[PDB]
Amino acid sequence: CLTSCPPLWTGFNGKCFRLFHNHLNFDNAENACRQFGLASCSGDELATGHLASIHSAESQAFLTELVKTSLPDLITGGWAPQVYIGMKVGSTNSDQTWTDGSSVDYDGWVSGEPNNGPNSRGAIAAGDYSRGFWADVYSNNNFKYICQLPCVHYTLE
Amino acid sequence: CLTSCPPLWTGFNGKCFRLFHNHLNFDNAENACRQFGLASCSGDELATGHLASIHSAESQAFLTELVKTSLPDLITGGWAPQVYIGMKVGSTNSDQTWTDGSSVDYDGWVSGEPNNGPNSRGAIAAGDYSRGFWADVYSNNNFKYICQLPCVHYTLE
Amino acid sequence: CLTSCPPLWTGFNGKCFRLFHNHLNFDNAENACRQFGLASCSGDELATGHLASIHSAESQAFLTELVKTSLPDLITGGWAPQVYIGMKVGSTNSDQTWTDGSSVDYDGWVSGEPNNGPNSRGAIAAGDYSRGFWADVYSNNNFKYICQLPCVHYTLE
Amino acid sequence: CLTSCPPLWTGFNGKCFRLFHNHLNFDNAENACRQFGLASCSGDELATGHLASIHSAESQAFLTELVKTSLPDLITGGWAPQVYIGMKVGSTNSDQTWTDGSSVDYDGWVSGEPNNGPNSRGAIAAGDYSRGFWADVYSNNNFKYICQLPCVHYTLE
Ligand SMILES: OC[C@H]1O[C@H](OC[C@H]2O[C@H](O[C@]3(CO)O[C@H](CO)[C@@H](O)[C@@H]3O)[C@H](O)[C@@H](O)[C@@H]2O)[C@H](O)[C@@H](O)[C@H]1O
Ligand SMILES: OC[C@H]1O[C@H](OC[C@H]2O[C@H](O[C@]3(CO)O[C@H](CO)[C@@H](O)[C@@H]3O)[C@H](O)[C@@H](O)[C@@H]2O)[C@H](O)[C@@H](O)[C@H]1O
Ligand SMILES: OC[C@H]1O[C@H](OC[C@H]2O[C@H](O[C@]3(CO)O[C@H](CO)[C@@H](O)[C@@H]3O)[C@H](O)[C@@H](O)[C@@H]2O)[C@H](O)[C@@H](O)[C@H]1O
Ligand SMILES: OC[C@H]1O[C@H](OC[C@H]2O[C@H](O[C@]3(CO)O[C@H](CO)[C@@H](O)[C@@H]3O)[C@H](O)[C@@H](O)[C@@H]2O)[C@H](O)[C@@H](O)[C@H]1O
Ligand SMILES: [Ca+2]
Ligand SMILES: [Ca+2]
Ligand SMILES: [Ca+2]
Ligand SMILES: [Ca+2]
Repeated sequence: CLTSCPPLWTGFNGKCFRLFHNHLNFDNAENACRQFGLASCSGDELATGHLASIHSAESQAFLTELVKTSLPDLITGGWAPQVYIGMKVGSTNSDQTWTDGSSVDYDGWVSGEPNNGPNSRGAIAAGDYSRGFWADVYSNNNFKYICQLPCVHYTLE
Repeated sequence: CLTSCPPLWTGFNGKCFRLFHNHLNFDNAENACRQFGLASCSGDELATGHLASIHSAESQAFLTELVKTSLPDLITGGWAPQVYIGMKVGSTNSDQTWTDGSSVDYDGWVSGEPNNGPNSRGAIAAGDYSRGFWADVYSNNNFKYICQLPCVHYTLE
Repeated sequence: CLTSCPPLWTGFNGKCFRLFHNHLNFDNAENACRQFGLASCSGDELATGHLASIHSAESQAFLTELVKTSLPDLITGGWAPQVYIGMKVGSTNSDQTWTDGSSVDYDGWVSGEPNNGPNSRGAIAAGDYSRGFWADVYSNNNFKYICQLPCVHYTLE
Repeated sequence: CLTSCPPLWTGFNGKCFRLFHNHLNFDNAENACRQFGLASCSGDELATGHLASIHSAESQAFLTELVKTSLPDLITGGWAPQVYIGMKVGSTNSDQTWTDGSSVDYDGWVSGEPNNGPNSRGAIAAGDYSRGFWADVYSNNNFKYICQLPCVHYTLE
């Protein structure tokens, strides 16, 4: 297998991703990703896209390479460019969730992050300070963002 | 491109199919297909498999070929072998529905079928008389059957 | 990602397979598989299909299931049904090769096989004695056979 | 069907493409694309990648959208950004060939191009003057470029 994706999207480990270049706040970035859907052929919407979730060191490496190869002239000595992913930090730092409802089973935070709770949002920080690992930021920041299409698999049980 | 399907399944036009050799009546054959599903990577079940629906002359020819190449020693000069698909003929012959909820936009019936309603069921009749086109049959008949995995596609607004 | 295969073929671990029902001798079965191929889009033939090779316990298990689920009424308490794969046993039992030129890195022989050398041929023996593991047979025997399409991968170096 | 491509590549019409951001002359860009190839699982080399060829108005539209959505801050009111594709204009303007040896069955030239031959090279000119349609240029100019993996398909005759 290679992952199969639609035009302009790119696949890694069974999921399809796309970096978007318009700058949106967190809630508007998530809603932008929700415009992509998965429908049954008889016409029922089953699922939406979401800001990307990340579940392994390899996935983190892939998304970092996606950002850095896509934005090479924007890479700074700082955190920038920061690109939203689907991470929400709630009332305490243990309250981490992904917008797609998947488990937080991978920790990609830059040392000292998250540090802007309660209710902050995660971003891949692809600048040289952070090398793609995540920063938390306030949700009103307007950033580029990565969407994932609905992640689904057949159950052959 | 080509259609991606799990091992033992086979693809045509974005859908995955498998011919099962146990003989079941219509409702039980549909129940057997429903054992296959589609789930989000989150773990939420999203959709269920079904007896195959058929929407074009190309799809009809593909399934006819699947049946005849899988059951070459059973091909008779009549209707047999008959293999269930997801077609339900109700109270009158115009009351045709697929178990997957898809439209009845393709007519694959042998001339003179359906003729065994009410509440008869569709089968690919792969014998030389019918050449794969459909017979309706009594629903208590136990036949081999074709399942499809949940048919889904991305909606890219 | 699943494996992508043409209609009527089925995929496992990046390779596409198909069980054929016509009974052929070994050389004719291999020739039948060589009728399928891989070409460039501008029309240069690059590779040919072959009788299946098998490189792991999981691939062995898959092909056994392919046979047993396709030929359920033919399963005996002995060796039958026997289905050709691309294995050639030469002048001694250690001279094992696959028709596709791939390495013999997996040993799927039934205990006591090969024992019909020299120049015998391997077959999945799906009857209950052998449980899909391989028997060697004489090449003049006419059996069902499994083909693989050309196995290819991108080289991203 | 969707197109299956390696990570960081993206598919259209059964072909896999990637925009590279380093600026190379035509020969060096073509050589960079030739680093990517196709091999048999056995390890035999089968094919070599190339700068992209273009065979329809839809393919032209897709590649233009890939460039424009990838380089939005670079789009000028002129021809820039120009991005190499595999088009060679030879001794006369009618002598057009693709580096991958495919047919020149589609004409994407901006009105008045080609005009800098002999032995000029084609580029998608994604600036607003030209809207993605092609300019010919001196082959020593250093531009971004689009690669395409070897285009192959199964032959099931
Ligand atoms: O969202 C990215 C980032 O925003 C805030 O930090 C900005 C700040 O970071 C760096 O300053 C230092 C250098 O060691 O890093 C930490 C930041 O936490 C500071 O204590 C320290 O001075 C850069 O050098 C500065 O240019 C930049 O202004 C926020 O504090 C971070 O948590 C993170 O969210
Ligand atoms: O489910 C199979 C088939 O069963 C019944 O027809 C069986 C009948 O079919 C053929 O007879 C003719 C053609 O000579 O076909 C129509 C079928 O209705 C008959 O009126 C006509 O005599 C075979 O030639 C016969 O041997 C066989 O007994 C049922 O009536 C069909 O609708 C269909 O469901
Ligand atoms: O290709 C299948 C198989 O063919 C030969 O064995 C077939 C043979 O097996 C059984 O005979 C016995 C029963 O005890 O099993 C061994 C198998 O080696 C024989 O020595 C013994 O007589 C069946 O009872 C027979 O009807 C059948 O003819 C071949 O010998 C095997 O290596 C294997 O290739
Ligand atoms: O490779 C890009 C482009 O380079 C040269 O044209 C650049 C030139 O284009 C436009 O000039 C006009 C406007 O009508 O277009 C033709 C292009 O040949 C010129 O004769 C004419 O002045 C822009 O307005 C200019 O700013 C820009 O300098 C080359 O001539 C083109 O063939 C094409 O290769
Ligand atoms: Ca922070
Ligand atoms: Ca009938
Ligand atoms: Ca033997
Ligand atoms: Ca020019």
